[PDB]
Amino acid sequence: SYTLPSLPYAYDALEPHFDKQTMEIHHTKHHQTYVNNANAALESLPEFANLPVEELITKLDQLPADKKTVLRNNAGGHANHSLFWKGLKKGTTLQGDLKAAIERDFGSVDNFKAEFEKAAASRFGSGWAWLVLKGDKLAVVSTANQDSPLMGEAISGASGFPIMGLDVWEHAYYLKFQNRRPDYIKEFWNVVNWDEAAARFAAKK
Amino acid sequence: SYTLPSLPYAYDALEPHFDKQTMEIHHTKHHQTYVNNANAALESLPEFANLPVEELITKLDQLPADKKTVLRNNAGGHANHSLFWKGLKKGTTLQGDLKAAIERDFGSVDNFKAEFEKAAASRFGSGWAWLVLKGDKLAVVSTANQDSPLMGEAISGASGFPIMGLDVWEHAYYLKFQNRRPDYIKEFWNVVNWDEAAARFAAKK
Ligand SMILES: [Mn+2]
Ligand SMILES: [Mn+2]
Ligand SMILES: [O-]
Ligand SMILES: [O-]
Repeated sequence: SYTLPSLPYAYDALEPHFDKQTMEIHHTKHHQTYVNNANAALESLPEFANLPVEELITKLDQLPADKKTVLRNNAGGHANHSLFWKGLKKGTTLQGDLKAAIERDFGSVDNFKAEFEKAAASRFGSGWAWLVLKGDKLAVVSTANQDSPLMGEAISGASGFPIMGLDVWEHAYYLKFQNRRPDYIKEFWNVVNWDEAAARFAAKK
Repeated sequence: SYTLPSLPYAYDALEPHFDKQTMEIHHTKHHQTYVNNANAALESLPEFANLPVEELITKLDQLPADKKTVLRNNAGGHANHSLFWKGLKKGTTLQGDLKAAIERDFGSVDNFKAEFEKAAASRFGSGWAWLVLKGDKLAVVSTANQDSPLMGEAISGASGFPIMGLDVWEHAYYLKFQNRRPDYIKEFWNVVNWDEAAARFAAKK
């Protein structure tokens, strides 16, 4: 069974960018539900229940047909949110190899930001925007609902190893921003953990 | 061009079931945006622009490829929300031919409510739950994002003439209910306009 990971900071630690109320509800209610639902479907599947969630989502085709959608949605939700909490932190700065790779692949940091913002704003309905690594090149992509690029192109419509991501479901920003998703996206640049992003970039897997 | 319709009641008219704050934002911001985006896309297409939105959404395949998705999302959003405001009202009661048809097709009203609630709760991500008339039988179906059953099965995954619907995008309930979608769904029974639903049932088109 999966368990809900504890946050690596307090609930008010991303203030004044991301609000304290949302952080608590997003973690304790939304993420908790995905963990609960994934665990429930997994009770009947002992062969898969032992796996790490990031590994389980790359093997959705191996699952039984009646379990596939529920695990794609819930284990996808667990994997995405787990990555999300680790990818947030105040006071980091984009530097080094990651910064150089971004400038190499996007022209400049500003071009990268514009491309990321455009992907994040254009995802209609629920979803996520991602900065992924693929073919030794960085790229910006987006997925629907709780799909991840780790699931592969056939399922998610995208692929590659996620370096960093932004949750664009309405629950992530509604309490503070309401319909103003672009304000939320602009505010995200203040809280992206560049240290963690650099760490994932260095690791590659 | 499309005009944002004015509400048939005040913003606090659905209190204490649906909150005033949400009614105002949902109408003036969300619906306004769908109207704006649809109008921007229809500017070059006078052939399609003279049509009513409900008619336009049944002819998505006849549009140019670069215009199809934007119109599916935005004219779909305009059509769904327009139907939504008219389908809400306090103090109505389910009766007559519609009540008889519901009992005929579902067994009882209670069975219908359970099936509707189940469809509305199970729609993962953004979407709508609907009570449609498929020829002569009533049925409960759901669609993703701003898709409508008027678009047909090939596009939406559902079909039939919409009698009544419930918006299950997070913006429709987050300010009051947060993650508690089932509370919002239960609260919906107090504000469903049965008179309007009966009128649509009588008309059939
Ligand atoms: Mn989320
Ligand atoms: Mn809506
Ligand atoms: O999410
Ligand atoms: O909506």
